[PDB]
Amino acid sequence: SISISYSTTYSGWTVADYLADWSAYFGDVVVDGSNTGGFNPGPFDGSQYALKSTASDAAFIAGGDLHYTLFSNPSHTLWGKLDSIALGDTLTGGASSGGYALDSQEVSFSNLGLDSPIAQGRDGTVHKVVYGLMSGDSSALQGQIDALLKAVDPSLSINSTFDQLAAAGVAHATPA
Amino acid sequence: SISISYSTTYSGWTVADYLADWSAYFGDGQVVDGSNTGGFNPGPFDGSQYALKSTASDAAFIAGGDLHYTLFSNPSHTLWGKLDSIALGDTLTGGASSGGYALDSQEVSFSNLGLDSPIAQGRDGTVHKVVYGLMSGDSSALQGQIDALLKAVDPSLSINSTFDQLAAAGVAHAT
Ligand code: HEM
Ligand code: HEM
Repeated sequence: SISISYSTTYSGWTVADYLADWSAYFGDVVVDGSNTGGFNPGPFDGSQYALKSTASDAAFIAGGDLHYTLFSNPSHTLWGKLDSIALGDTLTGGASSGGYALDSQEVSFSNLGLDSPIAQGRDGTVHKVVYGLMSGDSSALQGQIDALLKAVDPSLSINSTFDQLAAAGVAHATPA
Repeated sequence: SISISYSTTYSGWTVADYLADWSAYFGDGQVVDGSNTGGFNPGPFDGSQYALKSTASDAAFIAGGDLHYTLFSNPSHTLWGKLDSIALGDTLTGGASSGGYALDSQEVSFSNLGLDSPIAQGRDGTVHKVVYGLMSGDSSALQGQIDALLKAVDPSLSINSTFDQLAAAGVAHAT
């Protein structure tokens, strides 16, 4: 089931609270090179999709087995399997580096278990999750995390603190 | 007409020998990837620059002008538009985000190439050949145009002239 890493800095924050603040920090991103983001290995598919903010040093990384349709029907659909979302700050590496990595990784969500097929187009969950983050709207990631936590134990939710989810077996603290 | 910039390092080199050496250095089925697409500035598929790093070494180049790339549209996988410059060297930095590509060490820059190729010509256009050739480290299409451009200025000048010699002529300038 879902597993979570967090920086001690965020020990007392609720996930809903952390994800709202992370997204306002990242902001909203005409599409061009500064703005498309990147796939590993790419160009339009890979095990990792990563995007830097145009506004701040915030950065994120979506991992699993992902496919972007670009202009093919249904256009501008991200689909595939999404296993991880890693949020933080200052993106590094890429296709010729062997993977994207965050220099300062604040929080990660792993074993999401999300899978959307091409046929749902842009209404697919994987699409609505990653596109949300690109756009400064983590609400779709929030909604999805909330369901994973609830199925583990009906007491846990995006309004649990990270530390409470550590007590629950789900989260695991790291330095800062 | 054509103008060259070169690092005093290559003052003694012929244009042909330097392009032979850069190509050897850049290097030579291979699945198309983030590691060999290069990129456009602003991009993603159009800009005032295209640039690529070799996967084998630090070698890299920047094609400058007003460039368009068809990708999957027709004619498929065609670079067209205007190509004014090719810069060759080491250590590609920058991007759309940094407001431009650059080379931390630019060795040679060929400018005022006056190359202009329409969409219709597809992959048979001179812009496409020059640049695709360079995407695999092959400077022969580039070399061919630079030679014809050197000569139009004066027949005594050519790809076999040293950069020093193209300076003395008035075509080249030391960086
Ligand atoms: C990573 C490589 C990507 C590239 C090169 C790319 C490129 C583009 C470009 C060039 C456009 C402009 C469309 C237009 O103005 O006609 C666009 C729009 C769009 N992209 Fe991407 N994108 C990438 C990744 C993603 C991802 C991962 C998602 C979703 C998670 C996405 C979703 C969209 C959506 C929804 C649009 C809106 C199209 C519209 O205006 O209706 N893109 N993309
Ligand atoms: C943003 C940069 C580029 C991207 C993302 C890109 C993407 C691709 C991809 C994915 C393919 C493979 C088609 C396939 O096998 O499924 C391809 C092929 C090709 N590209 Fe590019 N390309 C780029 C730049 C260029 C440039 C600048 C040129 C010309 C100077 C070019 C010329 C070609 C040619 C001739 C092929 C066909 C090779 C073959 O089918 O064997 N590409 N491109």
